[PDB]
Amino acid sequence: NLYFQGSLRETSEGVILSVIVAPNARETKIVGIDGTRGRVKVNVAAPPVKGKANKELMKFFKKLFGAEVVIVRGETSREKDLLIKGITKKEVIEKLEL
Ligand code: NA
Repeated sequence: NLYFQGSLRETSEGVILSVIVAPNARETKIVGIDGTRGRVKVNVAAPPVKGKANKELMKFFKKLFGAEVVIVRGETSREKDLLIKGITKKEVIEKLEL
């Protein structure tokens, strides 16, 4: 029963997916929804240093969506916004709900 609608918006350029990362994880994976923040809780299998969590986060979502993913907010924050270029909200929700 995970509802992603409060963590996404569809813009001129694609979809902005809003996440909150928890680093130091055994496995990169979606774990739930932070309804206070409107963000997907994502465990990231990387330490919080040297950009490594950013690289792993983008690798994971590029594979999931089959689209280019860039960080547009939160490069050095836990609360990161990911622009998935050229995609619709319907397609993103379908892939997140896998
Ligand atoms: Na929500």
